[PDB]
Amino acid sequence: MCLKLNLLDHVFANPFMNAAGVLCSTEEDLRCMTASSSGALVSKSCTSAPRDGNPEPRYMAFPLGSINSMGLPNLGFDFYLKYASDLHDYSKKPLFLSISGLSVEENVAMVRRLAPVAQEKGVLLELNLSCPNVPGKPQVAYDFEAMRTYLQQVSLAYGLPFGVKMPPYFDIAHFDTAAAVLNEFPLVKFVTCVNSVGNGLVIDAESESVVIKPKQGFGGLGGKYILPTALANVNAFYRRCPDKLVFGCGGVYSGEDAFLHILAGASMVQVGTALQEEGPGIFTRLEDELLEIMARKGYRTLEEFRGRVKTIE
Amino acid sequence: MCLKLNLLDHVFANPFMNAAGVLCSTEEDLRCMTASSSGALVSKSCTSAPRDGNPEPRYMAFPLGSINSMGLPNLGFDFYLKYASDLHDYSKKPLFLSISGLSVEENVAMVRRLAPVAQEKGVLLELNLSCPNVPGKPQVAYDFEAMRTYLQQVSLAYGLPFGVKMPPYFDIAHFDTAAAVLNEFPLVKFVTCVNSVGNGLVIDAESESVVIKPKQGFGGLGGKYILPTALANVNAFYRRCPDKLVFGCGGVYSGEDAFLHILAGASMVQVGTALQEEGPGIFTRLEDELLEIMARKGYRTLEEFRGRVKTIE
Ligand SMILES: Cc1cc2nc3c(=O)[nH]c(=O)nc-3n(C[C@H](O)[C@H](O)[C@H](O)COP(=O)(O)O)c2cc1C
Ligand SMILES: Cc1cc2nc3c(=O)[nH]c(=O)nc-3n(C[C@H](O)[C@H](O)[C@H](O)COP(=O)(O)O)c2cc1C
Ligand SMILES: COCOc1cc2ccccc2cc1CCc1c(C(=O)O)[nH]c(=O)[nH]c1=O
Ligand SMILES: COCOc1cc2ccccc2cc1CCc1c(C(=O)O)[nH]c(=O)[nH]c1=O
Repeated sequence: MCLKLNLLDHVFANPFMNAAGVLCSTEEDLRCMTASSSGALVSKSCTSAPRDGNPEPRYMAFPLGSINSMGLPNLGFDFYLKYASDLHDYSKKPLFLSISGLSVEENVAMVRRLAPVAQEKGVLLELNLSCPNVPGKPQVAYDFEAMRTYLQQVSLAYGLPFGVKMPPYFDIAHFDTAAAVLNEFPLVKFVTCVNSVGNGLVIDAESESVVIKPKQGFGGLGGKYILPTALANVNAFYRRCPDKLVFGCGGVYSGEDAFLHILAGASMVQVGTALQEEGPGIFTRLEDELLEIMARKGYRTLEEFRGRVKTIE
Repeated sequence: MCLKLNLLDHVFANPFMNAAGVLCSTEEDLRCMTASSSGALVSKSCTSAPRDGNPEPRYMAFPLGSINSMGLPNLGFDFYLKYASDLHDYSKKPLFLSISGLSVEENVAMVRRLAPVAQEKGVLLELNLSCPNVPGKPQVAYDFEAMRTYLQQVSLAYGLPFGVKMPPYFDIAHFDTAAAVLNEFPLVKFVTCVNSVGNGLVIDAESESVVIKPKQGFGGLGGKYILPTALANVNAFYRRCPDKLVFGCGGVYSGEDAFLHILAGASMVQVGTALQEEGPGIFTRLEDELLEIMARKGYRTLEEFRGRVKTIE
């Protein structure tokens, strides 16, 4: 009985990894995720220049999840490139590097310089499409013409297999359109579903106040609020993108939640809010939990049930 | 202390009502909501002809909420009109009628016939914009040119004050666009935020199966999953539509949840999932709990705190 996977020409002890933005910003964080029993890690989404991000408080969590408007704080691309090229021990586990440029030009600039390190060291690019572009325009992946533009330029500029991080969608015609766009690009070998549920608003009854400072309290939602939405996106893309891998992300607190993601079609399973809250010991719990479920059901490997969610008659 | 209010030229004992679709489809349902402690009721969204709806199972509920793909089962427009015209006791509470035609032409033919009963009896129109139009393309409220057409044609055909039931949005540019469309229509006097969170997927770990039969298990989410999304939509529209009222719908299980919707800006508060699960006794509990939070805070009226959610710095 085993959780091992091999994909994108890499071998993974198990399917768990942090979600981008959680426990991945500093060298300390990245060493910690490397020391964990995660099967991989992803570095904090970066921009060309380092960023302080938004004023605090900018993340808060609660029993059913989290809200954030961090504002892409990060050490800058040069830092994460260096971590990939000189500091990361790939004998431990593979490394994804998330990039989240604020324009298509910024992303092109970073991927041209990532390419030789990716070729040589085997670092895997996760391009964040759930990302602002022009203010007053929708985020990139809710603007299908900008999304096409971004994947065209990055495919050209990078020339290597990469993956994309997607916002949730809530309409079947949007699933149909978004997957068609992704399927235009052979180099997009994996699709991570999902980024947070956009522009939620948490209000504290006692103080009569929003809980985060930026954007009048509006921010992205993660955690238990978003699991069914995350499962639907994973399955929607799994069913529409047969030639690509789908990584699952949203509401994983338990091996049973990871189990559902994998039945929906997930290959890797990312952990954001639950990992922020519980810390990296979560990965041993999740592995034990999923293995216990597999044993009860008589499944010996992930491929025996990946994508095998049943529908009704 | 009593929670009485007046709006749209009608008097309400309190700000609670059922959400459209819940406990509102048959004459029995409607009479049951009328006998409840609710401030108002809305009928099931209707089409010109009666509809059986989608295959069962089509609704399921769980600790954190519900998923449904009911498929607009209803007794048809002639039935709801006759309930509004001959059967409802307006001395008991106001009545809203929800219209959800599958084309713009369907909605115009229904509102033309509704207008004289509205004039004569005071029944209030809630137009459902979270409704498909054409297969292959997005639901109406996610296609702003089609939304504008529906509002233009309906305002012309109906010619009296009405309201709109909106899907959640998740992107600020989309709030800006949707609210500017609605503000083009002086007759749209209320906006109900929000309809269910579209196309989630619930999977049962034991059976490895989705839980509703239609659409391969995909359906709208309500309940606790959706409260911060509903609060964000209530507030976003409240800030953008100073000349309209905003009705809150989504994730109300408690008087505290109703408190948060009103702080966000809600005038009326609709109850779907919680009502489906608890039954119409819920309205007494909600009233008592809201009154209790008001007492503890020293609020004497809803108006003292409606829309008064505090931001940080
Ligand atoms: C504090 C915080 C920071 C995040 N930063 C990023 C980021 O930089 N890039 C990114 O793609 N997603 C980011 N996310 C999104 C998560 O990676 C994830 O998609 C979302 O939280 C849903 O997963 P969850 O339900 O496990 O939290 C962030 C989430 C949180 C809570
Ligand atoms: C079983 C079911 C049937 C529904 N039918 C309708 C409908 O006919 N029209 C409508 O505008 N919304 C309909 N809804 C949406 C609710 O009115 C409401 O917007 C949604 O459930 C979110 O509220 P809640 O969190 O309190 O459930 C329905 C919801 C449920 C659960
Ligand atoms: C459009 O989705 C929100 O994500 C962002 C919001 C930003 C707001 C101001 C400046 C930069 C922003 C960057 C992002 C993308 C980074 C990101 C963040 C974040 O850094 O705020 N939080 C998430 O939940 N997901 C993300 O993908
Ligand atoms: C736009 O998707 C949610 O609403 C509907 C979905 C339907 C699917 C197939 C056929 C008709 C549909 C009609 C609607 C509108 C009625 C409705 C329903 C419903 O009757 O399925 N459920 C909701 O949660 N909200 C609604 O507004």
